[PDB]
Amino acid sequence: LSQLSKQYSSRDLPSHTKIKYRQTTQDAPEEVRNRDFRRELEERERAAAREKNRRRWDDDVVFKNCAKGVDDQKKDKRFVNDTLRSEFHKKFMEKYIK
Amino acid sequence: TAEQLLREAKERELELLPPPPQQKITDEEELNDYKLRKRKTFEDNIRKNRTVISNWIKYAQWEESLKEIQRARSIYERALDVDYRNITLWLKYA
Amino acid sequence: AAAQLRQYHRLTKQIKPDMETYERLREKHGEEFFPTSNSLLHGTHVPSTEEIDRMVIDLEKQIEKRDKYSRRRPYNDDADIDYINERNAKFNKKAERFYGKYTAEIKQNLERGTA
Amino acid sequence: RVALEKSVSQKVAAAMPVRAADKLAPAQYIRYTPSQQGVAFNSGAKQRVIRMVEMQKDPMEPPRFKINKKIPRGPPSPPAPVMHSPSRKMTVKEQQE
Amino acid sequence: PKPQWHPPWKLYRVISGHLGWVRCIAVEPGNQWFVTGSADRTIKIWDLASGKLKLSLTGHISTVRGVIVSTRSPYLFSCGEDKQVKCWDLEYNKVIRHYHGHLSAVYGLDLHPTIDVLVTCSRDSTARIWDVRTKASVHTLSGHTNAVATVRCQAAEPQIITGSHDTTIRLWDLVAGKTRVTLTNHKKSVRAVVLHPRHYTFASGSPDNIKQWKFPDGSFIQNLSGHNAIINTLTVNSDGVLVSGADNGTMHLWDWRTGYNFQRVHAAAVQPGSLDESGIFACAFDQSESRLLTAEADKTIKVYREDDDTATEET
Repeated sequence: LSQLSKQYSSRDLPSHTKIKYRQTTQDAPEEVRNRDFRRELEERERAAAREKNRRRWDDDVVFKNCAKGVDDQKKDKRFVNDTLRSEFHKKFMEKYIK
Repeated sequence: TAEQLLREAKERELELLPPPPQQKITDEEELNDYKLRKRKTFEDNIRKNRTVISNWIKYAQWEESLKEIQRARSIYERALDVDYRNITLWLKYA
Repeated sequence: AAAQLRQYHRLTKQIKPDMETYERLREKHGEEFFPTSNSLLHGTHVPSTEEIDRMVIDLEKQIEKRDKYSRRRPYNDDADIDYINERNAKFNKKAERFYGKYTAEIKQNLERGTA
Repeated sequence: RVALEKSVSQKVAAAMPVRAADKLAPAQYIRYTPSQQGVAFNSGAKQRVIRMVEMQKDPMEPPRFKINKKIPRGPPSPPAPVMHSPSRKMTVKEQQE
Repeated sequence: PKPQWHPPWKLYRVISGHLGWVRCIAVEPGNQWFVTGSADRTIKIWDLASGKLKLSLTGHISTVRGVIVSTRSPYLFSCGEDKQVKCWDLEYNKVIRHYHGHLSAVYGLDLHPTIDVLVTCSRDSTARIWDVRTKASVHTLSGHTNAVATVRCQAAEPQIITGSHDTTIRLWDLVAGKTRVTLTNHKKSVRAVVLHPRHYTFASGSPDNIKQWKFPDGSFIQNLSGHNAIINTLTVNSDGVLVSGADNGTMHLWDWRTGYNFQRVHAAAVQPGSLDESGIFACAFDQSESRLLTAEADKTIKVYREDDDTATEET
């Protein structure tokens, strides 16, 4: 080439001129080569997976108990692939449309 | 039937202009100038799309027709140089 | 399927394989369309370099303008055979259309309607 | 690191107008045959060496030769063989499918 | 003869919750944290140590198509459908620098093991080599008729390669500011590339067939066949097995030194009701190969472990 160098622009100013080598406190390549991480992860998942634990007014009504004992019917934590309604867009559309 | 027939007559009258083929191959080099304008239109058509097959084939037919050997071998050599795969086109140039 | 044999007769073909099939049937129809030749006299032109596939000289003198015209005849024959695709097969019926694209959309629409 | 140091030094140096350095010190004394001419008689002594130094620096005016033209691509690339096992066609059923 | 007793590979854990299909996956060198690029336009970070997550990264204009973890610096190289490939500094909880020069979306990225450089597979067909830490670039890699699907490089002899949609796997020699060779072995576009721990032969794959080539000099290795589907990814592990992910959802484990694969894995990872044809877009082997991170278009990352059984059948 030996050409096409004329004028500069922004965002091209000198930046991050000094890189950062891996410190011995974060990640050491030799310590990773000698690492026990197989058994360390087996023991970590072994502990985490090891412990997980945690009256005339009423008679005058023409109706009776209707909705009772129904709670878990709506899953508290559920990840649905369908983005149309699921849990999220059900309350999202319920709050944004009324 | 009057709607479809009316669309047939209006569609038949919807053609835009007839050809004006006058002064065909006259005034000596003027025909070569017309061939330069036609080759320029083919160069612009092949210039619009670098992946164009059709336009290259028409440039090859009109080339081999009016360009004799040299410029025709330049059309087949340029299109062949711009085509690696799709060897069927290389069989057309062959 | 069938590998090879010695015979000439009618067949069907004209199927989806297209390129490979039309080239195989075109080369078979071209080879069967052109019988043998004077190569016995070229059998006098034969000498010692014939066999030994890998070639020492692949060019030599070719033949002459004779083989040039005889080479140009099957080119015009393949041009006339390539000029045969379909016929006009037109008429005045049903509704109108616009140029080619509406006729192609009518053929594809007829292909989609019948299933 | 040497190739990336030279290329990164030229490209990173040109992309960063730090004005490089003053000039250079290539006194560049050149002793060589003038294209091995062997012309009539002798145009010099031995190989006819010449003194070769650097060039004067750039003035305050950036423009020297302005091109900014357009010639994108234009070379082709050498085609290779297919180098693939030819498969079987689709016949009537798989192609018509 | 199918030697070396290929062990059976089974599931480990299931993960979900992402807002979009997972395009890319990466893991920390010390197995401390994980990350995945996703279709939701936000860079995903999931710490899998306990089965947990890591962090939610934002600021990508489009879906991230690739990511990398730098060994020297805590900067994760970012690549996405927005054509902006930006290495991110995580030390400040914010990015490192944004690379430039990509004319179209970046289909891939890579980091050189020794020198500091940024490799990219750019849908313009341009594979970007960049001198990086300086904010510099390096060289532009061209010659692929179609877009570059994959990118790979090494500190060994100029092994560089870019998987191209043009059906010819590209080989670049970068050292000279140059290329290496054109690989015509693949009959179709190669969407898969892998580097085996044997380091002798570069691995690649395509929907038509998988192409393994023994390098440096232009030599080849073997043609891996028997899995017919669109090949999403190929990953070679240290045990001698290479899992092949597909867009149809069929992950075929690979016995390699035996000449043929170690398993044909057909399983349904399908999330709730939206399924369609979505398969596993990418996968990653762990450091100890005790689990396999599974990134699928259903936004479900499922690690894979084994039950430690004898088995070892043949065919």
